[PDB]
Amino acid sequence: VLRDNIQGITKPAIRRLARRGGVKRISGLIYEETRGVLKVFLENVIRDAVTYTEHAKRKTVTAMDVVYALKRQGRTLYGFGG
Amino acid sequence: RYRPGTVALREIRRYQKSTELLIRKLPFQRLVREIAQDFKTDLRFQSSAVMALQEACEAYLVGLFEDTNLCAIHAKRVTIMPKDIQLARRIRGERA
Amino acid sequence: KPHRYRPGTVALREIRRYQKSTELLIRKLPFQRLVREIAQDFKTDLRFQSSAVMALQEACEAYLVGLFEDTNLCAIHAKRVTIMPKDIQLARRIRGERA
Amino acid sequence: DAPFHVVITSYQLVVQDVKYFQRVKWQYMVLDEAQALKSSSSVRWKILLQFQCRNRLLLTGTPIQNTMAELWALLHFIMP
Amino acid sequence: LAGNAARDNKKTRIIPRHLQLAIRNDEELNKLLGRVTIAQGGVLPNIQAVLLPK
DNA sequence: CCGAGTACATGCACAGGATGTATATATCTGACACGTGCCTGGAGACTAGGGAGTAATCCCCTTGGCGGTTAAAACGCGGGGGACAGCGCGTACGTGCGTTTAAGCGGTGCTAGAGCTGTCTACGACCAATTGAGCGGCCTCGGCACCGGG
DNA sequence: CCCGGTGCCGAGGCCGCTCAATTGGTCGTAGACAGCTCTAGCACCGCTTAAACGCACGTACGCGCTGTCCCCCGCGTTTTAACCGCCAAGGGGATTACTCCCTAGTCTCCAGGCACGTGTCAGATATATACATCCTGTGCATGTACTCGG
Repeated sequence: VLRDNIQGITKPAIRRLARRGGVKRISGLIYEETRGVLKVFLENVIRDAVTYTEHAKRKTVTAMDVVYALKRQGRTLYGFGG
Repeated sequence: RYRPGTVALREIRRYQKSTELLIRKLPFQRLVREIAQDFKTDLRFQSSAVMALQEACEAYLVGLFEDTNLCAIHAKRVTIMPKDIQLARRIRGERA
Repeated sequence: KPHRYRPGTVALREIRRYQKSTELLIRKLPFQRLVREIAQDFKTDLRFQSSAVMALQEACEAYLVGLFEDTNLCAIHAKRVTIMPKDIQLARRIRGERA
Repeated sequence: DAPFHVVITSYQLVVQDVKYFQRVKWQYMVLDEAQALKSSSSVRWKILLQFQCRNRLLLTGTPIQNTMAELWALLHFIMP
Repeated sequence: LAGNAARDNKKTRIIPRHLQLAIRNDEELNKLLGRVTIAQGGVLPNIQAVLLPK
């Protein structure tokens, strides 16, 4: 079949994310909106990380670039180095 | 009769206790490579980088679902709505 | 016979006026006494500059303005024209101050 | 696919599993120790009468002479 | 607080779950690290009062 | 025609039993845990040299403290429109079952470039002398504060 | 809210001095670039199957409506103090004198960070028994109705 990678995030997966988020009842229009916000988030982090990768003259995006993008975005993460 | 929901609820509790990524690895990685392809062509990614992106993304969606659920509860509704999400991100400062 | 405007008309008028001008809506001397009271409680024998006090007044008034904006958004999301302490607590909760 | 013929179902498992069991058709039924049907207002009687069946068989030594409602319920269950 | 959480979990070895319980269960540790995500630590179990049945 | 009584129906309480729950236990395994020697990047000790801020005055503005003036805060009133609760209609969101798909696994093959490394070099810190761009200061002036009629 | 008049103090332009920016000159060192490599990222393909997708059904939650009750909102009058100027003097800052602390350099030396192999060891999964809650069935006592007798 032919399907979009943003559609690759399944409704039961978003449902599990909301269950971990403490959501008992989920509207049908929640899933597409969550895909949109997800795409916005990845467009925000991946832009900065790829920018670090370009400033590093490297063609491979490392985990440190991700940690730094999350750091400048306030998303800073632990366990992957930094 | 015993109150239903039973097993399913038990699996929600156990799946919340045991920690694992709720988004599928290969689809999420295809999405990451697709989004990065627009920024820079012929990019390579580290497994730790993709796993970090999935951790931060899933955590962000969990918190956003928490604030969204708080918006729904403040609306006297037990069901989250795109207006609850938009209000959550609005007060968060991510939009408008 | 005495002319009286309906409730909310003068309220929107004050919205347009105070949203129209830049002036500070809190009195200078009482706010200065509050700053000297809190700062006096933290550290004794403190002196202050007029520019510092006016800075505290600007930051405080603007913070309360934005908090009233998000609070009004909480009330409108609650389908109520009146803000409420639960709207304020929700605004600060989603902001992450008291979260 | 229906690679089964005879099965054994528990009394409580028929009440809790009655949702899955009511979706299948059975041409006969056998009941050992049928004294549980003495009460016509019980859920086991209506649950047993809800399933579509042709013939029924109940083998028990219950003393139907004690209460006329027990013998009347056993006669009305097979022949309504 | 991590060793306390491990003793509460009947474990003699500190795990990222115990670290998450220790950091999030403390108010000041949650204020500084609130922007920090702990890997394999999960989150504090929480169920809203409106989500409870009956 | 009314009251007594017998009979049938019924409802509540107790006890048995089934199913859900949770912890106690068992076990093999990834991973902490523990030597064994390497060494090279560190960590400290020991002279010599530099230097900026502590300390004491002291001149000079910017606070903190006196008495009036009206302008805003406050108190009250009245009714009006908004919050909150009750209720009902509808539909959609949840749960279960069956069909379908691609996700997880780990097995193999291949090479791309992040990284280590080795050499040679232009750029900048650094130091000294010279110069004018910027800044305190002062004054003149005009853009907008204030105001009363349309 | 818009328009014409007056007015004043803050904006903007000039003067002059000095200290930072600039010009000239040197050392060296981090870096640019090429050489080599070996890990890890990429691609692929098959057995397994858990998760996803689609659909049916109804139950409970959104949502729309209505009604009451009040709790803010607009307006009038009444009371408090914020606000705008003078006058000491208490501090915030210039100016000078001087020392404890750190810089820099060079050996001498304790310490930690891995390459490797070895031995544990909590602790991730599952299974089963013990506990508990309630669902169901049975039994006993009480109440209502109908029939018969006075």
